[PDB]
Amino acid sequence: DTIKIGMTSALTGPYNEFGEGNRRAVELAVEQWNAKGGINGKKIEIAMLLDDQLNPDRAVQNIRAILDNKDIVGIIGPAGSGPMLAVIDMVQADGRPYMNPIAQTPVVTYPGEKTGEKPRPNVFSFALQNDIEAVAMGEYLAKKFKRVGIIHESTAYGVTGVDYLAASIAKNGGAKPVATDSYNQGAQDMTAQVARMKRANVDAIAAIGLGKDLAVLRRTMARLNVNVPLAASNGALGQPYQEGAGELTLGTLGTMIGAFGNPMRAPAADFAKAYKAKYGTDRWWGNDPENPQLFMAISVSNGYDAANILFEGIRLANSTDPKAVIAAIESIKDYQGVNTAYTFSKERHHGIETDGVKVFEYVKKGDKIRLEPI
Ligand code: NA
Repeated sequence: DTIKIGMTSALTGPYNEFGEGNRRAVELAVEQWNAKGGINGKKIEIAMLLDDQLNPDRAVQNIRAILDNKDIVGIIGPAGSGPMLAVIDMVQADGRPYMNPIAQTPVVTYPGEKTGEKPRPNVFSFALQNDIEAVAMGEYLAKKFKRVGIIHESTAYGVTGVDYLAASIAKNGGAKPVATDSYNQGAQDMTAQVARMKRANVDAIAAIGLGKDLAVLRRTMARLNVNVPLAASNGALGQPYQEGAGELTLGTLGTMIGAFGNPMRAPAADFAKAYKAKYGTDRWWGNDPENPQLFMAISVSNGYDAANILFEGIRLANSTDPKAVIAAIESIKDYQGVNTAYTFSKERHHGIETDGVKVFEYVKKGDKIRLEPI
């Protein structure tokens, strides 16, 4: 028989770069492990694959349906702080191994608010956490800019992200942000928010949120003739950003998981080869056939690392018993993942650290705007 896993994520809708990218990631992994026998001779199947569109209510309905199935031995959870936090108690109760690929809110994994101390026992995160992200972004802004304005989405991703970022700015001796506010995902009117910035004479605007929404922010900026550097979070720089913003992406900068920047580590380099072999120069690869785009780390290979690690836990436990698998994953030290080396412990359930992140900026060559290392 088989190893059955469940998965729900934003497969359709405004934020489907995450869910569908992660879906692709997991399928490829399954194939790879499957080509060589499965996990200790047991073929892996994604028995339940569900779409929540990044909606928290749908996530719950989807996780309810997955948990109900007794044959599922593990889960790749949804993209989004909303979906994740919404389902997190149901999952912690059930107690089967649960991979958080994307959601950056620290309490998702460490309810005790101490990163690397007292995690939810069955939750393993492949996110770039907000407090971790705040370090690089905090530093860059606190040295480059005088009055920063911050805008963020209303979910925990935006909420925590800002407290982590404002603080990281203070810590690097930068001045407290001259303007702040939240929007709710989907919000079309940010003129209100971009006007507060414009009137606050910001040096720059830092945004924590997602591509579709970031694009609106930037278009609102040009509409209000507020043209200053836009410093985005990793998740903001997705495909919808550039499609919505077009050539106005020039001058947007961001912190990003750097797995696909040159020079790549071997496993990032090898993954890229397998990905193109399977999917081609697709939406996630991007429009350079020679170079996979940077955003793949947060849209695809986190899903990849999550799958491979879950499978590795099973391989090492020699069972599908949750508590066992949980323990096994904790055995895994020095795992060379695509996005980072993984070294879990009974108390450390995340992997990515600042060395996996750099600051990039949209710059142009000829008539072509490219992300490049700061
Ligand atoms: Na493409």
